[PDB]
Amino acid sequence: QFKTATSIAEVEGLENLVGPGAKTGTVPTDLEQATGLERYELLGKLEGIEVFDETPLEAVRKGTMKDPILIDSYDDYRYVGCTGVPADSHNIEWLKPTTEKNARCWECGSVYKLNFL
Amino acid sequence: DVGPYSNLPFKVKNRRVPYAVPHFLFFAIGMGIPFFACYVQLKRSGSI
Amino acid sequence: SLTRIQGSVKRRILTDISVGLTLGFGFASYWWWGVHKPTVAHRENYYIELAKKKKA
Amino acid sequence: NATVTNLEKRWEDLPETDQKDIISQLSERQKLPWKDLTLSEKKAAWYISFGEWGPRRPVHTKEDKLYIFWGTVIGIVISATIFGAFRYNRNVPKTMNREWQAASDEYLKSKNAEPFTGYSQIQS
Amino acid sequence: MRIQNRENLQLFPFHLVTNSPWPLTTSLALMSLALTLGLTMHGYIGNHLWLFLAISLVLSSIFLWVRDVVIEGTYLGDHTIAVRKGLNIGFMLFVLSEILIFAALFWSYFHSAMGPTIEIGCQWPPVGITSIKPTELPLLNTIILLASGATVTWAHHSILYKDRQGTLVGLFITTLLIILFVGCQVLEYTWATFTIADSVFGSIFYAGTGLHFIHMVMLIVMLAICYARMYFYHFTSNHHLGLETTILYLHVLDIIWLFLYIVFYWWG
Amino acid sequence: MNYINRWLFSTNAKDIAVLYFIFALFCGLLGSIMSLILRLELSAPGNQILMGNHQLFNVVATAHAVLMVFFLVMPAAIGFFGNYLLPLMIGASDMSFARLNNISFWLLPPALVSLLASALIENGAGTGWTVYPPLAGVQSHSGPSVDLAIFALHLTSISSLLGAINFITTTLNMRTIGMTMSKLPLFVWAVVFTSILLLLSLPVLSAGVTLLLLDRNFNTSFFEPAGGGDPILYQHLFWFFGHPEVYILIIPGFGIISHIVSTYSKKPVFGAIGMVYAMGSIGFLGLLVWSHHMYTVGLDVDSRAYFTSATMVIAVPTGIKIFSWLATLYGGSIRYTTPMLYAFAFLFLFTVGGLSGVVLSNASLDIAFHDTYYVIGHFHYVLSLGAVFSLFAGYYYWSPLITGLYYNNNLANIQFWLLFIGTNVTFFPMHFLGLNGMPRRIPDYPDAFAGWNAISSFGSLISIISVILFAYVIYDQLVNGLTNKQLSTNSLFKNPDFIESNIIFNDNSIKSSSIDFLLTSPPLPHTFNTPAIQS
Amino acid sequence: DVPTPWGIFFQDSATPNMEGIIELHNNIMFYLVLILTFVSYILYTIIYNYSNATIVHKYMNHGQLIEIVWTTLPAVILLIIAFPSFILLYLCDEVISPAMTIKAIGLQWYWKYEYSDFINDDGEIVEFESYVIPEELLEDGQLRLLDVDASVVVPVDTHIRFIVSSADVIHDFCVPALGVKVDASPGRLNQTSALIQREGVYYGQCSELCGVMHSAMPIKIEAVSLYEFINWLDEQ
Amino acid sequence: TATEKIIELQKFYQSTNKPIYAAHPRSKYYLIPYFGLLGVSVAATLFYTGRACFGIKD
Amino acid sequence: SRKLILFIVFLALLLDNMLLTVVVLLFASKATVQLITNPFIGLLTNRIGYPIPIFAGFCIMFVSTIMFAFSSSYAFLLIARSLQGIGSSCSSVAGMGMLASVYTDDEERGNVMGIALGGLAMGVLVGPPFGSVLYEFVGKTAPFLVLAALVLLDGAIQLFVLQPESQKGTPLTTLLKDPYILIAAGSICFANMGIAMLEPALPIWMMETMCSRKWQLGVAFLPASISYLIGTNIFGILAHKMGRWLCALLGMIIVGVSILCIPFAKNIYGLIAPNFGVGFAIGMVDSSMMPIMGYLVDLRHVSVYGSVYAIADVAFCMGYAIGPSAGGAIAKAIGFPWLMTIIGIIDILFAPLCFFLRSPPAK
Amino acid sequence: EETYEEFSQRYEKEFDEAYDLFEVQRVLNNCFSYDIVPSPAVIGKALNACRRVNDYATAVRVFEGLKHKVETKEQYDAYLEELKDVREELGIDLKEELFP
Ligand code: HEA
Ligand SMILES: NCCc1c[nH]cn1
Ligand code: CUA
Ligand SMILES: [Cu+2]
Ligand SMILES: [Zn+2]
Repeated sequence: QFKTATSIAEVEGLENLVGPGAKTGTVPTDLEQATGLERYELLGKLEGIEVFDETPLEAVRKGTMKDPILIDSYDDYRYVGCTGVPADSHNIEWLKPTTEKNARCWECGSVYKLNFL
Repeated sequence: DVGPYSNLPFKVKNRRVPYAVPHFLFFAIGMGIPFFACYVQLKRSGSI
Repeated sequence: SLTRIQGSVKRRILTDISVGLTLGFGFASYWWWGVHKPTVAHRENYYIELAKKKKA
Repeated sequence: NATVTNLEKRWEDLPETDQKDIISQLSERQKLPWKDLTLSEKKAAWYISFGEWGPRRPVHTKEDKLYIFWGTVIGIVISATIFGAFRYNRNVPKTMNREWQAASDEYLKSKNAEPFTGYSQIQS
Repeated sequence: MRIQNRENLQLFPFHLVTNSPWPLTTSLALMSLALTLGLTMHGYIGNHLWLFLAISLVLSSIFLWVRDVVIEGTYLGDHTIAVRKGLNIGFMLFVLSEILIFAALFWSYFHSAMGPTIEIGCQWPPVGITSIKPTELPLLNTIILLASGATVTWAHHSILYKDRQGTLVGLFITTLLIILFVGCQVLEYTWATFTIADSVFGSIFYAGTGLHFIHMVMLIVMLAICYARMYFYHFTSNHHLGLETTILYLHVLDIIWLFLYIVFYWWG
Repeated sequence: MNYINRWLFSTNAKDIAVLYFIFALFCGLLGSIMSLILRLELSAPGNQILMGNHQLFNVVATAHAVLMVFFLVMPAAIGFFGNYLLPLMIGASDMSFARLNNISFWLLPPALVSLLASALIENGAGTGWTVYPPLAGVQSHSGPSVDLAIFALHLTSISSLLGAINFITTTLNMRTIGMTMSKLPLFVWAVVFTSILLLLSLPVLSAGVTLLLLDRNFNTSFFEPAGGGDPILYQHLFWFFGHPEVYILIIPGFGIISHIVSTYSKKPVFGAIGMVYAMGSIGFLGLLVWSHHMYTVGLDVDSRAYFTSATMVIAVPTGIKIFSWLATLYGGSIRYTTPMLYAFAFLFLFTVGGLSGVVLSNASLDIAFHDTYYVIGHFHYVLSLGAVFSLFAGYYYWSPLITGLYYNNNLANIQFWLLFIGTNVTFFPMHFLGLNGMPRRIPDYPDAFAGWNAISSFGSLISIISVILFAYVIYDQLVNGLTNKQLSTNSLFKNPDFIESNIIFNDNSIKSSSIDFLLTSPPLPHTFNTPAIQS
Repeated sequence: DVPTPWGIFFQDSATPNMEGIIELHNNIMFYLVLILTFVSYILYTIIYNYSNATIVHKYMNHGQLIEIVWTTLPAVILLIIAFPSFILLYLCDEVISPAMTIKAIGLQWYWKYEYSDFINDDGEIVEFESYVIPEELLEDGQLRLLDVDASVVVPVDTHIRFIVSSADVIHDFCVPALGVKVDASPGRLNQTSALIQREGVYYGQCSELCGVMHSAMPIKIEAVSLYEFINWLDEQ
Repeated sequence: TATEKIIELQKFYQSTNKPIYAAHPRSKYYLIPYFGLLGVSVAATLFYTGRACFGIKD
Repeated sequence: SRKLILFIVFLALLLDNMLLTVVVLLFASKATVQLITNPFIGLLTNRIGYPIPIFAGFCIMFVSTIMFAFSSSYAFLLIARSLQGIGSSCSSVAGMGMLASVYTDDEERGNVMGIALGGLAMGVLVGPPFGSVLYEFVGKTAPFLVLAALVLLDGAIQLFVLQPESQKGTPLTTLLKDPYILIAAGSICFANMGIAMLEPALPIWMMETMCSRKWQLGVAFLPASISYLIGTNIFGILAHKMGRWLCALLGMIIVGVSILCIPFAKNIYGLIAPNFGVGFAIGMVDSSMMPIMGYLVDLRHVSVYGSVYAIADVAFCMGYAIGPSAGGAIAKAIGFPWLMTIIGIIDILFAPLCFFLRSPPAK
Repeated sequence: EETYEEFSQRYEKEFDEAYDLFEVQRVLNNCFSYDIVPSPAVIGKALNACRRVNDYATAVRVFEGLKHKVETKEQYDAYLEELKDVREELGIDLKEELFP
């Protein structure tokens, strides 16, 4: 409904992802017909940027109160599951860190903090 | 308006008719329906 | 000495599994020697007496 | 002394703004070397953290098992009374009488039946 | 998740469907169909113009579901790489259930084929019932189905190399090769000498080749909706989830027909 | 208009589970009153309530079986506990196909109408739960009664299939960042395993009932032995659905018990992988044995041997689950809250109900127990005391998390004790009546079987009062439920440990092994905005 | 035999097959009672020892030797049970020389009996019909819903082979004491055998559902001596 | 314009302010007959399923 | 009794098939040694007897599974992969021969042969591992050993608890000269060739074409087992009426066409159907060709079932012995579609030879 | 698999690195949940750890756990005769001397 994007640096919403039109007498491609959350992925995989991450959390270092593991969250809370420092020693315990309090993991002892983006 | 009385289809507080009537009627109808069928089929075949 | 205790739960497990089986076999050795066998004996003695009358 | 003495009968009545002042006054009084603490402070410190108040109360008190038992009795005495009404008003067939259940016994005796454990058709 | 403006777009690749009224309407149509069909067979109705309304409404409700399913994928644009995989798994799990209604009917034919009752003189297709010759019209159908199986793979290989005229012709020919099958199998029910009630042979032969008829009208409808949606530029060279489903349905029905021809038409 | 767009035209998965629950209560009250009608006529010899009508008695039995096998246990165990909890436990916002969920709900209320209208428009449908072919014809039941009851088994089948497909499709491609298919909780595994059997069993029943309808109305002669058919075919085509069905009602229960045994006994489940393998084996070995329901039809002497062996083998996997539950309860601390009482009453009564099953799988012993009250006493211990107890435990466990209002503990305990006593008094003497020779499906019985029949009619009046007390418990939950969390420490999800001080406990209260008990008091409509993270 | 008022256990036997059935059931009950006692004792120990305890052993979760001992022990029990069951299944049947034949046809709400022997040259074959005597017409001392007007009469110590069929719906021929229970489908012939060791009156009832009057369809078998059988057969 | 209106109906179904099943100026012809005949079909199966309970046949 | 031989053959085939697929050059080391063992067993059964080699060869699988479980070195694994050929050859040949001996009626033999050969492609499904990495794999195969013992007790108690002749002939050299025996051998061999080459090379081409995922690779080839099961079970009873040569010819044509159609597919959904077709055709060929061999030997020779089924088992085992390495060598040299095309036209051209087996001449 | 002489070194090391009361109680709570009763040396470190974090109730509740862990009463009275100089220097009093 507005100007079209060329890469994921010029995408300020769903108004920049309509695209030009194909021509009469040809089978249209995916750079000429995609509007919603499908063209964002197409524009991300043409560069090397994955828009939807699938990386588990850090299981290399513990957490102290002075130096806590920083989880990045776009809200005030994020559910974090801990299984230990070797990454499969501790059983699964679920924590809800908040921007006013830190999770502490009653069994092993890692502390978690929020980076609000 | 998320809260403790927000995911229920029916209203429980600040109501004209008290909730006791709607609650009682539900169980009354539920435990009275299977007798109407017996009455109908008993009165459709002579016996009382 | 008296300040060195290592295994206590395992002994509890072995004492609770070796008593739930002796007790079970006790309550199952009564169904087969006080409830079943005398009935079979009574049944047989009835048939070794209804036949002697017919023989006579 | 009055603030700490006999905390076993007053903790659950004080508000939450007079409870964080007692805790914040025993955390700057335990930093001192022990053997300088009065006995009342030792009792208060044990009652505040490990004590039978708040989240350490019992699921069933002594006055609740009686309530459950005397509710179950009143729930078994009502079904008995409702079932009694449906028992006086019954259709009693002619066969279920003693002088009829003694005649069937003679027939079952003539034709030898149940030589083992027993035959008896009498239940009044 | 550290791109500059990522809070303005959804943070996970799944569909949050808007509220629709169609699930309730299909249920209300099925209720009317069930009650009216259960009554009309025993009086209480008289006129047979109500059951037709029920059936027409059920099919219209399904079509109106599919409209909102096609406006959410080609115009609004919410079908990421996850939702397409979910739809494929779903269609597989429906086709699998559709294959197990045929196993029951096959087992109801082998439970009477081997061990026929005393009442019928012990013989399959019994005395007084002439079967359908397997060297006649019931073979032109097999040839037509095998040809249609190849005419549709030429359409799926012409939308990937970017040829439009070459994807419309294949679909048209395939559609006209499933109409001749239906025509051939509607003239083999008018030139027959055994009805549904003259044996247990006429009750299972008309109950496994009659479900195939209903399942194969759906192929004509799906291929029409795939030609009409390609004439109007709805399909891209790598995003076409309608052709794939209508091709996984044709092959399964061809394989099923190749079992209703060796167990029903030759073996006797 | 906002009402219509949130409770009639809906897409959110957690607002349909409440509708399942409100439907299950109604459809479980109807059947219970019908059961009381049965047990009031089998009290003393003669014709007491139903004046002389032997019809209207078999109709009550069929309407009591259908209402609670298809309208109470399945909706409660797949709709209220499956739809609501699976997405939250796996970390997904909503299901993959929401409109299919809406249709799966709304196909049922149109299905209750057909069943209720098959009991009033004529004498009725007295064919039993299993509608055997030569009785359900046009000669003994001649009217729109059986037809309108076979259309209530098609809509329910469609709903179950459409739900099963959604469950299998959601658990494969809608998990969180780091949840592979070895870290799922046990409930999701139970739902997946039941959803596979629902796909692999329902079509056979649909085909069988449709063929019966065709035989009734279009003179097709499938099951008429005057044209070349056999009725026994229908039995096969029914019982392939019959045995998987009775497992679909019990697998979702088992998983629930696991969570309870993991919560109030502060210990992890003994051998979770063992439990998942055992559930898989129980599911798979439930499809190869369907002929033990039919031993007296005249089977060969080399087919009984296979079916006696293939039935007893199921005892091996269920013993693993029972012993693992005992191992879970062994070492840990136990606090007797309301769900744990129901959990304890399920590990004993299910054993009593199932150990009788190894006495009935033998082919030699089935000529004395078939069509006798022994089978009835069998399946009440595993249905009435195995499924209903699990449903009650699940309700008492998850109700505060879903509604945000707590319930009185004393009334719940009273209800549990009344239900225990009543169900253990009503179903036990049926073993004795079966051993002495009382057949099934008879209104009036000889004078000999009177006494025990007067004792089994007394427990039902104790269980219905338990149902009424359940109604009042729900009333006290909904009204003034906010001020019922300070009465007892049953409210607390986990009791503080030995060294854990109260002040530290108040700061860190909830310690869980699932996302279920970390969500807000009433869960938000949109719960997961940013994805959850697991190691 | 006749049911007893407050019954708890099986009726008395009059055939070897029912005795084998009783022995097999009492053999299985042994292991079933053992397993139930074990489970109940472990529940009692759990309730009595570890109820609201301070120490929680949250680190015993694997087991390896114990998990092989609740998967091998139950298998041995199943094999031990299955030996006698298979022996009884294959052994007991009409191995040699059946001695009589009685066709028991089950109509809607009564029974029809035919004796396949005793045939004259013209087809004089003895047959009769069994109904239920209503409650209003009962004489003093007869049983309700179990007494008939015509009853089957058989000799003692003679093999009797029953051939069972049906004409309307699916029935069930059941005499508990004799251990006879077969169905009666509309398009097949089923068969069993029975031997009676003692004289008396043996009662039975139908099992499979057939409609309105399913509870009024008794079966009554008398086992007279040979002299009385010869006299009775020369009267009908 | 040409056969590629796809880049014009994609600027319409976004920013519509109405439900997606009644946004185009053609949904009247689909939704009036369907909703009209549904209320007749569902009112004809409730007059013959209450008229049948009373024993009346046609 | 009759049931005991059926159960023994079923169990032997199931165990061999499910031990062939333990997750753990080496693979092609099992078949070839088994080939060398094939004729020798055929001699022993002529003199020693059936059950002695059956047991001595049923125990070797147990010793081999222990060898697999405990040892991990390369030479130890090589020894473990060996001794499966000898045991499997002895078990299969002896079981099939004694099954042919016990059942003499032709239709009954066909039905029993189909039901028994249904075990293959069932072991791959019933339990794919056997003693796998996790201990809980002895918690899934545990309920099945109990059923096996419970079903073997029926065979035991029926035979040696209840109711209670040798011939010589059929030299192998003379039997090899009979054209119809060679026809049957080639009919089995080429159909085995097809699937033997198809199975290993498919994943590589799928990764090259579409970047196939690990789970998709396994899921793609699974339906062939179900197709094999259905085809064998159905045609073991259905083949006799139509004549076995027609079933063999139709199976050859269908397998050739299905193998040819594979390269055209550009998605897994397209690949689903041809695998099912190949499995169904192979079931056709096996269920039609196995029973006819005993019929031929009865018609034109003296009744001994050792050497003839030794020839048959050589025909089966030659497929897995050679063809994986050959398929790999042809792959990357001429192309996967060319390989499937060559196999398809070869199989189709072999089809006309099946006309000879319709009415074999008398002895 | 762990031996006594490794348990009684690893838990000493853990007790010599707790920095708050939450960590001290975490380490105490996961120590009294094994099959091995803690040695007198480990409990000697536990009391010093409770002194660094400045808590009294935890130093008294530790002695109230040995009474429940130990099998008999002679062993409990033998634990209280080797941990006596640690008590009479810090100032810890048992619960049965306070009557709380
Ligand atoms: C819903 C509950 C339920 C469940 C879970 C099951 C599953 C089982 N059922 Fe099923 N069954 C029904 C209810 C249920 N059934 C019903 C209603 C019918 C049909 C009734 C009708 O149609 O009229 C039926 C069908 C049916 C029949 C047919 C009866 C007949 O008509 O002849 C039989 C017995 O033959 C039986 C028994 C069993 C057994 C043994 C199990 C097993 O799953 C139970 C096994 C459990 C145990 C054995 C616990 C073991 C405990 C251990 C400690 C292991 C110890 C090891 C050993 C004892 C060796 N069931
Ligand atoms: N190669 C084992 C897979 C298979 C072959 N045939 C049937 N299934
Ligand atoms: Cu007649 Cu039952
Ligand atoms: Cu069953
Ligand atoms: Zn942790």
